[PDB]
Amino acid sequence: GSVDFAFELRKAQDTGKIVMGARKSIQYAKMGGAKLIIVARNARPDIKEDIEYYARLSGIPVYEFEGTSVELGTLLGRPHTVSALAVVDPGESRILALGGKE
Repeated sequence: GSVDFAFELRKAQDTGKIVMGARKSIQYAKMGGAKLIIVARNARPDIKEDIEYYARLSGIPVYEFEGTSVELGTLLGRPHTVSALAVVDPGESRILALGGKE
């Protein structure tokens, strides 16, 4: 009960729509309209700079995951080191609060 990233993220997965991967997420940044896009801090700069820029120009709010892709994969349930995840539809989740306020 303290704007828990994990709770909101799994809740978004349950009562929303979350894209998990890296290249797939870039496509949403390029020409999509995802409410929030999250990228792991320990993700490859090629991936991060590409997504962060593409999303930013599209006006898609990016959030930096406080961890590595391995931890991210473990949290969501992707046993392939998920580099980036797109919170396209958060739903009940207010995870966008972390990546949608400045």
